[PDB]
Amino acid sequence: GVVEGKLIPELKNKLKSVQNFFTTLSNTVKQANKDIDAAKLKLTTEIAAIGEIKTETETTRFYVDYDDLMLSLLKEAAKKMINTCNEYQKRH
Amino acid sequence: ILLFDEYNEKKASAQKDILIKVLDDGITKLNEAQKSLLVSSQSFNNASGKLL
Amino acid sequence: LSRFKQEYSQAASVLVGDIKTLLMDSQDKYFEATQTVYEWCGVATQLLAAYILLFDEYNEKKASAQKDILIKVLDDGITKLNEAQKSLLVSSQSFNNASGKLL
Ligand code: EMC
Ligand code: EMC
Repeated sequence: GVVEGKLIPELKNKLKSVQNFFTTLSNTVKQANKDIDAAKLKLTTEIAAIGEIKTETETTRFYVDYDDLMLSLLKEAAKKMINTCNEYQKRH
Repeated sequence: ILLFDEYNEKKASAQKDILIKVLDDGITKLNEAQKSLLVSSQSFNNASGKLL
Repeated sequence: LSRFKQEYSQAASVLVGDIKTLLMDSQDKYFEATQTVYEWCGVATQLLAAYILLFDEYNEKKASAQKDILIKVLDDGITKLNEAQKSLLVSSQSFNNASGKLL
């Protein structure tokens, strides 16, 4: 009476509160794993986006090394830099 | 781009020096930004394991 | 025999976890390496291209610069390229210890 009355059912109750919490927690984990991964994405995809400018800049610099302040390259390079930048502001 | 539509003989030497500084500068600044970011990415790695 | 199931769960868990960390670690280091390269490999092409162009017929004035330039950009990538490799090589070496613990 007492066993099959309150005891066993009580146990079956915690087994559920546990299995219940086990689940919510497992999902609380899946979330973090998704959140972390999303951050890591944003980061590298930014890294590389900054990369785009870097290279352009780095190039333009070398062009300045020709001395011809009038060289089409250095002039164009300088114009591109202003575009590459502008596009960086819109998407990102 | 403006001051040298037609070559400006006087500002020529400055313009060059300037082009260098500003470019050189951003080049460094830009680089460090990347490393900073890359390091931030690396940060989650340990935790990500502990999670699993 | 519950302990059995337990103790090993423990071990494998923590190891398998470290392995992931290690894997993830590599990934980032790969990205860096490659990206670093893609950056230089990119300015470089523009410069080599320019050199090939500006010196169809010898350009006596820009000659000295072109030379200095070719050197810097090459010298530079050469270094950058090297470090990329070492970075990668080291990442490869990382898994070794874990790989043993696994076995
Ligand atoms: C802040 C305009 Hg590229
Ligand atoms: C311009 C050779 Hg990666």
